[PDB]
Amino acid sequence: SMQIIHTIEELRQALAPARQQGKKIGFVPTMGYLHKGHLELVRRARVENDVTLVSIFVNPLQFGANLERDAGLLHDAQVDYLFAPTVSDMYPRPMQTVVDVPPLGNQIEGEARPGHFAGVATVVSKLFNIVGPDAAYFGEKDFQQLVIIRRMVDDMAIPVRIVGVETVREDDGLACSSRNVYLTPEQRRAAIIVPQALDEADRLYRSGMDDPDALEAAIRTFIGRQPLAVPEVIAIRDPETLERLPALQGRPILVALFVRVGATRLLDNRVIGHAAPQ
Amino acid sequence: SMQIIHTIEELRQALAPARQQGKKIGFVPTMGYLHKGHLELVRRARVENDVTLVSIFVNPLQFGANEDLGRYPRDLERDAGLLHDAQVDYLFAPTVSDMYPRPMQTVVDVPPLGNQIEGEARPGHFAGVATVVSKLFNIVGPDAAYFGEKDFQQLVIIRRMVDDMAIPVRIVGVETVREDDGLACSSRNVYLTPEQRRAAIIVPQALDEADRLYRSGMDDPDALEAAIRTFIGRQPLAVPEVIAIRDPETLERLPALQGRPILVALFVRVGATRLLDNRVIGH
Amino acid sequence: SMQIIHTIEELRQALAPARQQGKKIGFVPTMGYLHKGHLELVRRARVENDVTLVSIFVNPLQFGANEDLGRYPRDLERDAGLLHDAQVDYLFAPTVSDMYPRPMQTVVDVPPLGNQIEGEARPGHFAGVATVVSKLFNIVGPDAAYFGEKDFQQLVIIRRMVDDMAIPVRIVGVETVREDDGLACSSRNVYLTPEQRRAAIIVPQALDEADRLYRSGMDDPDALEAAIRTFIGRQPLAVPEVIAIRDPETLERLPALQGRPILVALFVRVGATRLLDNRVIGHA
Amino acid sequence: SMQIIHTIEELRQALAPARQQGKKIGFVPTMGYLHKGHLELVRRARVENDVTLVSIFVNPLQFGANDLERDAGLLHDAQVDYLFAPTVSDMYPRPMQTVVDVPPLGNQIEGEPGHFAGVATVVSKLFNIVGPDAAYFGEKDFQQLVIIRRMVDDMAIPVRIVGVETVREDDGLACSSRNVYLTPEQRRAAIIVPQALDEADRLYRSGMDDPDALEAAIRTFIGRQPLAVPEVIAIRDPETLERLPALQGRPILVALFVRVGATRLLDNRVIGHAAPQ
Ligand SMILES: Nc1ncnc2c1ncn2[C@@H]1O[C@H](COP(=O)(O)OP(=O)(O)OP(=O)(O)O)[C@@H](O)[C@H]1O
Ligand SMILES: Nc1ncnc2c1ncn2[C@@H]1O[C@H](COP(=O)(O)OP(=O)(O)OP(=O)(O)O)[C@@H](O)[C@H]1O
Ligand SMILES: Nc1ncnc2c1ncn2[C@@H]1O[C@H](COP(=O)(O)OP(=O)(O)OP(=O)(O)O)[C@@H](O)[C@H]1O
Repeated sequence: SMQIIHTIEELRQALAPARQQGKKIGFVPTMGYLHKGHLELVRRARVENDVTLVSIFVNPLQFGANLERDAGLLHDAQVDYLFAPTVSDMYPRPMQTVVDVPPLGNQIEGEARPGHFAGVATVVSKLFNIVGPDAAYFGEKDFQQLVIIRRMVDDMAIPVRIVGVETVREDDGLACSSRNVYLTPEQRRAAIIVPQALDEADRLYRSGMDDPDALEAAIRTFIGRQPLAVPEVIAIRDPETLERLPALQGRPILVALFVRVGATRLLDNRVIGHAAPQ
Repeated sequence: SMQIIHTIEELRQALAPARQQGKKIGFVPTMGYLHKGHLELVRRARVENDVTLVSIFVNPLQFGANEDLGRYPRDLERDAGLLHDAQVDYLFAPTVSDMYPRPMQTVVDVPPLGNQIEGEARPGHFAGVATVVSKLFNIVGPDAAYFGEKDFQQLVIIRRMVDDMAIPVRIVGVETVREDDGLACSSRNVYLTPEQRRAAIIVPQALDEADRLYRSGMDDPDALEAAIRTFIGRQPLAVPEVIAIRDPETLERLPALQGRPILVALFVRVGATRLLDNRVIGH
Repeated sequence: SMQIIHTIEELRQALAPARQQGKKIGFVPTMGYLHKGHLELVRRARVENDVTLVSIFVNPLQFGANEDLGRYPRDLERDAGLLHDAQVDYLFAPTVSDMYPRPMQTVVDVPPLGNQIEGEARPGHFAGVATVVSKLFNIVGPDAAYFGEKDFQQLVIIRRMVDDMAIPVRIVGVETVREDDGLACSSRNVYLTPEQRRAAIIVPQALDEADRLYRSGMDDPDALEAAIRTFIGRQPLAVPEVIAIRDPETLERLPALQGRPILVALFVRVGATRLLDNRVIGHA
Repeated sequence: SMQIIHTIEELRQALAPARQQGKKIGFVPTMGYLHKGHLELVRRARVENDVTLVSIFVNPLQFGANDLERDAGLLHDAQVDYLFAPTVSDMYPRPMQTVVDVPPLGNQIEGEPGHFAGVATVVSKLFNIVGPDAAYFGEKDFQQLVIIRRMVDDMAIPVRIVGVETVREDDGLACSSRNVYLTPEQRRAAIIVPQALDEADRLYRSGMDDPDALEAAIRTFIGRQPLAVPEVIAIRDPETLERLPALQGRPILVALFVRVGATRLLDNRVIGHAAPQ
């Protein structure tokens, strides 16, 4: 049976026998509201580790200053431990410590801002300290986050392997997300334009397109065919630095889409192309 | 039980004790989706060494910008089941992130051997191969590594690389393992429809043709080539991008054939699949 | 024989048997040029742990653009010799390339503690410290780590960082070790010329005086600061960069002194040497 | 006393029991003409390792296609365990067809194409031959070091690469086998080299923010000395060796190539250091 723990000290004691046995611990951090993508993270973790731990915590540090279902899904997925702390279990007094990766975090949505991704980097560093995992699994769906965590892990010599899992998609191609539920039936069928826009970006790249503005314009007009879909951001960037590119061909590129359908923000991304020998 | 390992650090730690105790490590690098031919490399490795390690990594460096990297077949679960049964000690199965945490700026290449034959059709290809293989050898530190003769240019290039760079590994070439009806086993064969799979028998027969032609006393590189390019023309589906007659050692073109081994190398596309096959003929 | 190691991967491989045997690992992080204070941290570590690891690394991140990184004292042969005598099991002595093989893009900071006091005179200094200390704890994975109370603010920050980030290390503060005339032991003391070294006794003397004034009942923080300033100014070779009278836990300014403990923190420049010393005076 | 070995198979036999015992092997590759500099490289290797091995080899792959006594002497005094002194035929029995290069790094400063392929290839071969735990190089040759570090990372070569601070003469001038060629007048003029780096240091400390301004200030400073002609003043990112958009708030490489009469003198300094983000 999956054990549910709430406190840091209870988690540490719960894992002490796995540590004594030299068991590999796989960790999937989440904010709950679990869907099939989360379950594929769990499935990867279980393939590669002896023990699998999922956290559910809605972290206030990644928002501004202002469950039985989930457990059931994790129970059926054969998870060994669910860590579900309250805010007070995680933060009994306010955090004064901040971890950030400013040069990556200030890209894309991170524009020119405070630590847009400080909350994420901080809470993930803390969760790694609590869990002591061997490997941690994240969706490629949240690409910027993943690049940031990798960098943080390398810089800080955190002894955890970071595994990026390919985006899991509903059967019409729409990226799995808990926000998909909000879409009206009409909006849901319009939403298919997002994954189709990525296929179009791939087609254009394979045909030789080399100017990032031309790719952005193509994608914008493509999505625009569906008037219920308004592209808020179409980011074409280096997948390593997340910076703008002077050209596209001969190198891999990240195409990140931020698209509003009705009131709902839909996100998707794909890395297109790959590196040649020097 | 076979241990599946995903990182360079973990793999070296796993192998460190055996290496200290002088145990022989045999290594079979692959791009996965394993077939009878891979399993023969693994058997050779198993009988010849104390410790057997197989790598499964679809190496992006050896795929061109418009080739089949996106659709290259992958099934690690299946691959792993086959390797457990084969009594493999270690499966190294890294993600791209584990093999190439940063974009590679270093390249290993053997331009004389690599720019011709398949490398005319696929520029950069063998630099990708030579690079990943040098890195794999550095990671694993094997005593012996096992490559199939079906990828004959590859094998010659790796032998030369290993020699030139004084890499302390014994390189072992293993005879092309063939399906029931003579076709060279290859993961990419799964792109072929039944019709194409029937049409692909051209390629092994074409090598049997140049076999007896050489045995008949033929002696002109180009007369051997044209006899091949028309013997394969008999099957319409085949769109040869390379028919090559070469010195099996230097891969350079010849003046005459008789009384010297020649290599016949066929890069023949049928449908969406670029089928490769080779034979060394004579002595 | 003490093992001397230079790379992260090498250190983790050297400590793996220890973890396999359930040994407790004591950790003392330093910037080298070791003094008696360092050696007391080591002695304290060895009492409580099976294996003791010292790091020596002059961390560029905790030096500002125009500080003394280039001249900070270094003598690894002398340090190694002292640690061998001290029965240390591991010395981790990386170069900058071994600690930072590529430029860091990550930072750890505790801004509400780190921007006060010494942090007012050295902007960013404590982000440098938090960052390297977090990395070293990841690299070493110790059961306990030992820090001098002489760097009082640093200790407060490291304890807070450890609690905040749930880092599973016990943090031990070690009482300040002093030279015979009361000067806090510090590797930078080697900068002091004879005349500066003689003048430097004004720092511990000023803390004595702070204590004296507090015992007499002085209750006004501004008055205490002003008295300490005048007392130090009697030594023309000493220039106070910070005289801070603070809450010892929050490091914030106080309204009154009596009936609670106060931190008196002095950062005082004598020539090219900025001396630091601290004392917690009174009680709750 | 120091063994001298010439062939690959001999070198491997020599090291095999040391390697079996987990002894740490420190390796110092050279082309001979040894000075105080090389001896520091060797001192470091000996402090950090149980067995020290120095190679002397004038690699043709570095050069265009068209005294072992004094050296081995100093190495015997320095207590080196092994000298590896192959002939061109011992290293390259047949001609090399394999090439290792790090083109993005190799195509900067001195490389503008293939310029550092010779060095990468020989260092890779040497590492394969010796199988060392650590290898020591002078920071004098910065570009080389940065390239070798990248190659080792990219190729997963299990060797620690250690950069050693440039050994310097009485007056600051960088130790070099090229120094012997200066006339005494030229040698007194040559101090302008490290003085130009000090001045580089000074201008950066004073807040100079533009790399062309710095280059022109350094050009002019070296002009003060007519026996000294500056061929190249490279102000670059020490990681990528590329030109910089600005100087302040980031470390900078200042690499000088200066002509003093006939002889080429090189020196460099990384100025500044990384602050927290
Ligand atoms: N029909 C076959 N018979 C024998 N060996 C084969 C056959 N097909 C492939 N092989 C060998 O199995 C090994 C793995 O081949 P695969 O196509 O999986 O990629 P790979 O080239 O081996 O990996 P890399 O190119 O990165 O070394 C190769 O050495 C290949 O020559
Ligand atoms: N006089 C002293 N008595 C007791 N401990 C001291 C004394 N002087 C320094 N220390 C302690 O020795 C340890 C090492 O100090 P050092 O000056 O070498 O830099 P550090 O602060 O230790 O290293 P880092 O800042 O990277 O943590 C510190 O914890 C410091 O507080
Ligand atoms: N003044 C110096 N201080 C420290 N090291 C130096 C100095 N001058 C040269 N060196 C170093 O000595 C080492 C070998 O020098 P040498 O020029 O003899 O061979 P090399 O060209 O480095 O060998 P290879 O390029 O084949 O590796 C190099 O790492 C070089 O940077």
